[PDB]
Amino acid sequence: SHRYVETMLVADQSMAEFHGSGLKHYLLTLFSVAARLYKHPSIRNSVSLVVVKILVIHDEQKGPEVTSNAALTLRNFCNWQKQHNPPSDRDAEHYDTAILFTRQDLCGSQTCDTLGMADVGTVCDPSRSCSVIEDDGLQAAFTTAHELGHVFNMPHDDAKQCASLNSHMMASMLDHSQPWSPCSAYMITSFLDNGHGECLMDKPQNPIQLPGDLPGTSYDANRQCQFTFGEDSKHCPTCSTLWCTGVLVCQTKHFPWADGTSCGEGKWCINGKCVNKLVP
Ligand SMILES: [Mg+2]
Ligand SMILES: [Mg+2]
Ligand code: NA
Ligand code: NA
Ligand code: NI
Ligand code: NI
Ligand code: NI
Ligand code: NI
Ligand code: NI
Ligand code: NI
Ligand code: NI
Ligand code: NI
Ligand code: NI
Ligand SMILES: [Zn+2]
Repeated sequence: SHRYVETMLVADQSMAEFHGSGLKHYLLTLFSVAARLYKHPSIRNSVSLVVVKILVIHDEQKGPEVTSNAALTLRNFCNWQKQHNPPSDRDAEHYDTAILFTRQDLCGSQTCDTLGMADVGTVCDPSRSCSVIEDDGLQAAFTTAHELGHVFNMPHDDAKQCASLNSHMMASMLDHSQPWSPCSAYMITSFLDNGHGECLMDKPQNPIQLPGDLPGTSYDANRQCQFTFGEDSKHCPTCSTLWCTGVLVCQTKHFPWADGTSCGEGKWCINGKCVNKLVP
């Protein structure tokens, strides 16, 4: 049976300032990558992520308090989002989950290595079905999908309950041939089969159309570098690691160039490798 995750995306003031008129397309681009991941057969389930609503916070007073404390930021967002959800899933703009995006560096008690936060197994509880994501560039799509995995009751793959079953999406800190681990396939199947994904059964009405082009088609290497290292950053000056400018000084978060990023005439990056656009 087909599951549909009806989603509201929310961008805080920091994102509105940074992205300007490009914001909505950026969020939708991020989300399109996540949706493709949930369509991978390795998840052993049918799950379509769809957007039913986007809110942009131009005035900080109209949003939740966003802070460097990720758990508090999550709690704040989760309370705030409740007023924006119609009670009935018959309403076209009713959503099963809500994601907040911010430029703010999120932190745990430990460090600020944290890039997102969510609660486990909450997807059909309107009061708790929430994720918060630090936008450090297009790699935020992978953070988005990781946190939604938690929302679907998937643990980290290094956990003890994954030992017999199990690199992958739920790794404690990516294999595009098999993005989801056996444990993740198991844990989401169980969650759904135990009846807890019941809000996900209904089709969306007039969903907000996701971009079908690869993310690198919209955003070149220089743009990718800007998203991660600020607007003064550019591509350093292939495909496997995106190096950006910061004596010539260059830096990297160690992620591949986005899929569809041009790496020459007639060629683009697919899975960290420069290849001909016209496949043989
Ligand atoms: Mg509203
Ligand atoms: Mg890929
Ligand atoms: Na952080
Ligand atoms: Na950081
Ligand atoms: Ni704006
Ligand atoms: Ni667009
Ligand atoms: Ni404040
Ligand atoms: Ni594996
Ligand atoms: Ni629904
Ligand atoms: Ni500027
Ligand atoms: Ni500048
Ligand atoms: Ni270049
Ligand atoms: Ni490093
Ligand atoms: Zn995690």
